[PDB]
Formats: sequence, structure tokens, C-alpha cells
Amino acid sequence: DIQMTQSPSSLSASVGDRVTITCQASQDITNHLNWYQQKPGKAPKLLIYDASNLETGVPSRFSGRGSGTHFTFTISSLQPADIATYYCQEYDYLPQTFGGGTKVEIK
Amino acid sequence: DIQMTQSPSSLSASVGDRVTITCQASQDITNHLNWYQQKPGKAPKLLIYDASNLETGVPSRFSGRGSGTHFTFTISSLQPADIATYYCQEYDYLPQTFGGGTKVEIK
Repeated sequence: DIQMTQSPSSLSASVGDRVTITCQASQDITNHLNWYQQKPGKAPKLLIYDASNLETGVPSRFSGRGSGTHFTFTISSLQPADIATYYCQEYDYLPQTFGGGTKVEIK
Repeated sequence: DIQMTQSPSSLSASVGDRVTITCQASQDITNHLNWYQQKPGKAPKLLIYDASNLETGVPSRFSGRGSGTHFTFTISSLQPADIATYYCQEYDYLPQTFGGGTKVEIK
């Protein structure tokens, strides 16, 4: 029922470029938003929980911010290992809706 | 930290075949398990929550069962629209770990 609008759909950047992805929730979800990284053919892995909290073992180049309806995920310096599709997911209410994903490629 | 072991990794069946997928949690998670369907290039969509509860609008050919550490997802009669990768995800504890996925194809 909550709708999650994630943009851009895809982007290419160079090694060391800054990447920023946004998600917009159709309802106020406070900070109940996760960010996942899904490498090709692999399962999504949780990078950031509660909008801004880094999971253990996750590199500092990854960050999240926002609260309410607007949220922003940033890769400060893109590395080869970061080529993936990234997703937000709200978990305030059923179903726990994912954003449509952002495919990150290196130019 | 919880580990989710999903099998098989991939399967092909015929239209109308029965498909069954299993997930095993490394810790007791009672019924705090979701199942998602991810079509190629799309976000995961929630089909089943709390191990066995169908989301609104989801077809009856989809079901889930289990509690504790073993869970089973079944497509009773495979249709063309069901070609997707399916995932379990535990949400009892951080990080909310996904199983490795099962790619379902039609032979």
C-alpha cells in the first residue's frame, strides 16, 4: 500500500565518483527504511538500517540519511566492488515495499 | 549473523509443474520469515509474510509453511508469469538476512 519511488533507475559513474540515490515514501515512515545492495545473481545484502545506521563490516564510503518521506543513500567514492543494484525498503507497514532499484555501473 | 540457507539455487520445470523451495535458518526465528518474488530487473515483491500469510492480491497457487528453523515455499501449478527469482528473508534479528535465492525457469 505504501509506495516507494526510487531514483534514478540507473546511473554510470567513474571509479571515485560520488553516487547519490534517493527514495520517497508515499506516507510518513519516520526512519524505518533499509538500504540493500544486490550484486548480479546474488541476494540483497543489508548495508544501512533505520535510514542512517551502517551494518557491521560495511565500508565508510556508504551512508544514508533522512526521516519522514524523503531519504538519500550515497556512495562517496565509487569502487569496482560497488557495481550492484541498490534498493530501499520500508518496513513500517505491510507489505514491506522495496523501491524500484538503482543499477550502478562504472563508466 | 543469522544465516539463511535456501535450496535449490535454480530449477526448471514445465508449465503446471509443482515447484517447492526450502529455507533453513541458523537460529530459531519462529514464524518471522517472508517470501519475495523478484522478476528480472524488478524489485522484490512480498508474496508471503509470517511464514504462511498470503499478501493481498497474491494468487492461491503460492503458499508458505514452517516455524522455527525450517520453512517451505510452494508454487502448486507453475504459470508463465511465475518465472522469477524467489527469496526468503528473516526479520527476527539484524541484519534481516535473505536466503541466496531460487531462480525458477520454465522447461
